[PDB]
Amino acid sequence: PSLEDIRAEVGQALERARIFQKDLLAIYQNMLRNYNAMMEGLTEHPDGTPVIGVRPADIAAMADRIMKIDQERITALLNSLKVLG
Amino acid sequence: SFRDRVLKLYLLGFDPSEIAQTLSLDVKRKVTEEEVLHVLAEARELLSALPSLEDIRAEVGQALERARIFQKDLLAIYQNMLRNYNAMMEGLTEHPDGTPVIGVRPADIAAMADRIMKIDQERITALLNSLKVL
Amino acid sequence: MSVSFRDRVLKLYLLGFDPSEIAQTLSLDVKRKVTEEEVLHVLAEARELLSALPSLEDIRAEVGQALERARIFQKDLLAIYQNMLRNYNAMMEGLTEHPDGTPVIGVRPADIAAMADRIMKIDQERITALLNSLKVLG
Amino acid sequence: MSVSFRDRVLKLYLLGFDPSEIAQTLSLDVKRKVTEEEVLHVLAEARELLSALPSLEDIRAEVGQALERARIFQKDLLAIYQNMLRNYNAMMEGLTEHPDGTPVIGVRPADIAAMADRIMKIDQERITALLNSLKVL
Amino acid sequence: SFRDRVLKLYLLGFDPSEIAQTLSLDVKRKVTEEEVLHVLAEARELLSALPSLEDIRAEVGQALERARIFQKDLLAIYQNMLRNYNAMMEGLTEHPDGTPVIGVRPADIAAMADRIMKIDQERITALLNSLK
Amino acid sequence: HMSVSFRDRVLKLYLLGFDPSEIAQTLSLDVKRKVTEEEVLHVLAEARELLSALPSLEDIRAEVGQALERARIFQKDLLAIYQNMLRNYNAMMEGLTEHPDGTPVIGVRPADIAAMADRIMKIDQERITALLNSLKVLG
Amino acid sequence: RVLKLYLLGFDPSLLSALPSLEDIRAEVGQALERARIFQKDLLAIYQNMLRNYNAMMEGLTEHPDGTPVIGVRPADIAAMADRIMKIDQERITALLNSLKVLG
Amino acid sequence: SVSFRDRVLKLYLLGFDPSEIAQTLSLDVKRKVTEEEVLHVLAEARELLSALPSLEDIRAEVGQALERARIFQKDLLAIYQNMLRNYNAMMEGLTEHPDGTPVIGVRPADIAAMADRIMKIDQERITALLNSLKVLG
Amino acid sequence: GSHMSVSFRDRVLKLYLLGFDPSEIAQTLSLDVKRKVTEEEVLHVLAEARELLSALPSLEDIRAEVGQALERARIFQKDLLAIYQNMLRNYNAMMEGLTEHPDGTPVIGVRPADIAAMADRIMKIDQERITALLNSLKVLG
Repeated sequence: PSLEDIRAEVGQALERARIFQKDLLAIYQNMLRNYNAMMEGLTEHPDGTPVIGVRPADIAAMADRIMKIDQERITALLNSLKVLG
Repeated sequence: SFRDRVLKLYLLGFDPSEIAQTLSLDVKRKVTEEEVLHVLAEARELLSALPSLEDIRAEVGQALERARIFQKDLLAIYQNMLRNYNAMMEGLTEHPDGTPVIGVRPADIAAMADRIMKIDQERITALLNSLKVL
Repeated sequence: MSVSFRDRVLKLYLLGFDPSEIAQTLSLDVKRKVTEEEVLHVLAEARELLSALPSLEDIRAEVGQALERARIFQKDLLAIYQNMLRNYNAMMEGLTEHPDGTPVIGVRPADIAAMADRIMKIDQERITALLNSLKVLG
Repeated sequence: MSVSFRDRVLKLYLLGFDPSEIAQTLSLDVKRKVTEEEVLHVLAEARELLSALPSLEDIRAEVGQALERARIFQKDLLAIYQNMLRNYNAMMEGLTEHPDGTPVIGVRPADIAAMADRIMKIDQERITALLNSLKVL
Repeated sequence: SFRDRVLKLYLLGFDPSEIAQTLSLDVKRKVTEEEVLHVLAEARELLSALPSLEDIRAEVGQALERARIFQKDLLAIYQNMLRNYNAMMEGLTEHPDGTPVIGVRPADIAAMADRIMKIDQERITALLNSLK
Repeated sequence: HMSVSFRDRVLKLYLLGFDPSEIAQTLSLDVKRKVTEEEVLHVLAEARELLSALPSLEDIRAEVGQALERARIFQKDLLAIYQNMLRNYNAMMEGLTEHPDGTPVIGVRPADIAAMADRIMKIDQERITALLNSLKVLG
Repeated sequence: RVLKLYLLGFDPSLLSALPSLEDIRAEVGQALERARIFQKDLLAIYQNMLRNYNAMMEGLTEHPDGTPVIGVRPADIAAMADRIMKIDQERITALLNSLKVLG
Repeated sequence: SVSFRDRVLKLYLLGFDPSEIAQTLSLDVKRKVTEEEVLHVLAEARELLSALPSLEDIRAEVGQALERARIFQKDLLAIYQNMLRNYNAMMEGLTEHPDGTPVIGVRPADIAAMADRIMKIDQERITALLNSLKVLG
Repeated sequence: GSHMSVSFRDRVLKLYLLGFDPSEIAQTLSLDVKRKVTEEEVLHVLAEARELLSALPSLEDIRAEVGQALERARIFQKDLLAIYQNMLRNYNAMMEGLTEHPDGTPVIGVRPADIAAMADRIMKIDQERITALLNSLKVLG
């Protein structure tokens, strides 16, 4: 394996992590949707589906998982730059 | 768009043969395994490039803005946790607007406060690090 | 178009909406039909602005706002800590109800210590953040 | 445009209300109509003030206050610790009720040790903070 | 004493206006915000002084005597736990003195031993620093 | 490979915590003769000496390669499972107890999905990268 | 009676002075001895844990002496072993450190 | 003689005191084993245990540890495959495999945890092999 | 071979280290030695014991400690290995439907994660051995 093989693996990993991040971002909006519905007393959404219970801590934990993906991306990009100097 | 879709399926576990047949049925034309391998190899070259520090800063900036959006959500949730706590204290099972008072523990409020404060901390750390690379 | 328009393209990109979804959602707020290509170009302009080196003066402003936000929470937690002690002492003297008619809620010594710790950490974090602002000069 | 007014603008901004919500929430309180632009200006001036370089002397004052606050908590925890022992000792010799009629509440040994450790950690953290304010010179 | 009570209420979470109102009613005169802020400012000035290392040895010292007292409590509890474990091992639900057998896990006993040992370790370390 | 399999079987059972006498009595079946406690102790002493040998660089390269092969496999297994978790999450979100193929909808929490995503990202970014960097360094 | 009550958090209504190296050496010695005493207690408990695990393996709810078989998990036994081995390790570290700094 | 001494050492290291050891071995083979015989055996054991390892001894330990971990890895790999098998059956409705054995449900997190444990054995193996060159011989 | 003077010393020290007051130690041991032992004697005994325990180890003592610790760990490791095998046996029995082993004993459920955890405890004992052996060759030779 060359240095270009390992940089490609990292680049591909970071691109895959962006896919996961996007899935989690969609889940986070579902979590808010359910929370805000539970707040204003609905037991059922407009679409007929049930208002699922969501704890504030779960929402903050999801936000953190999403923010950590950015951080890990930033750290990986910095570390590949560090091999020069 | 075709180059992006090939990459995406490769990254979700599809091998180049499977990508060739799957994408042959999305568009009209028959694409080959070798054409998929060529498209992936070109994306590998792009993805293997050394990043620029300017691009890294743009990622920090975007990440920090994303964190601010979440932080604003959590700040609203925090107010609603206090509303429910201050109601739960007064013995109410029900708010003035009729919605139920949800149970909230002291630890949960402290934990949410900590989550919001950590977002400020991470923002300051990331900003200082962008300067520290000088 | 506007300052608010570019802000909303960024927000929706950062919430995970793909370009075409951002386009349609913004077409409703203005006269024209916003396209994918107009969205990608506003996003790329936003990335350009976000690549700027920070100002340490601006960083100190973020520290100040963060520490002030922490003082607000700290004041909330301090009141909650007193409520926790009120519950604990009512529990100690055998009461199911407070003098104001409200229910006594069960509180463990570990919960009270944890809350005290959370409050003390906020001071610690303030001191650390203030010191880090001076440390970066040297 | 008072200090009580300006502090309230900053507080609501830090609690997650946007400038227009802040404008309206201040408008309906006083016989007055406050704008967004005015709220934005107050916040901008608060950022300028908050961008000041800190003072190590002020930081020592924060360390002093933090240690005093920690003493207050340590005193509360010491009292709780004595209650825990009282209940453990009563629970040890069979009782469900103290001399004065108050109930014997269940205390585990691990809880007593954990509380002792919390109290001792406040002593230790006192010293570490005192050493750091000198060591930063 | 008035400066201490102002500081104390501030540190318990009262804002300067709440301190002013509540203390006005206690001392029977208009105590104003300006006065409370001024009294807090003075209390900060005293607290902003550099610590002496002769004082830091007094704090390093009194920590260790308090820790000794806790250690002695924990040691007595540790004996109670073993007494309970050895009874519960050999079938009993009641001790020689009529007091009940209370359940104890092996892990609980080990954790308590570890707490007691940690106090000795912390004492040694802090005695070495009390010379340093 | 009759003496080598006997040697390996003795070591394996020693490494799984069997008494030398239990090893002797067990392996007497495999080799159709009365193996003694003294023999297995001698076999273990000889195995100890062999295991004190240093690995060659080629030994290590092969070990790294076998480990890289395992990591790729695990990464693909978890990707399929992750997608099945999303399928279940989405079905659940729209009120279905049953999938289009007649199989039941199993409950899945947002945290479970995030955790699985992290498992996969750690394989990509830590496990595989470290093994690749070891291959490079070894030549 | 006087100082003990102050340090336990009651209000009224030298200990700042340095110890000798001799005293610190004595403190180290006593700590290590106390640890040996605890170690011996845990070793006996470890044996009773295995006896219970072994009876639990053979379906017994009662040992030969009539006493009840108490449920023990493999993780609990491993953890207890770990506690006992840690006391040894902490002894070795403290002994080395005493030669470094208290000779 | 050799089995006898090993058993004295074992019981000592298990927290049995010399008097108790002497008594328990006096019954194991019927003769009055003294405390002073036990203490002589244990003093001789301490001497042997005091001996430093050679570098060769350490390499052998590294080698045996690698092999032990490999044996565990293969057990874990077999358990992983089985957990997969049961995930994919529980997925498509089933409560019984083709061979009659029951389907036992498995959580995704548990499958991922097992993968991670197997890969952890791998990084420990590679680290130990590399440290065999960089640290030993 | 009598050793009752040292037994008295050890027991005074032991009870002190378990948190008994000198006066209680005196009252308690008066039974053992059939003699009226005073607080003051117990205090002198503790003071003498403090002096003795303040003696430094030799390097030879530390070598011996290391060696005993590693042997003790070998013993626990062997217990854990036997427990590991039972766990596997039970897991495999459960996998193929059995409620009872060939020896008549009941199949008791086990989680894969707990088998993994036990293997790791056993593997850690090896690495801790290697670490301690290396350290002894470094600093005690």
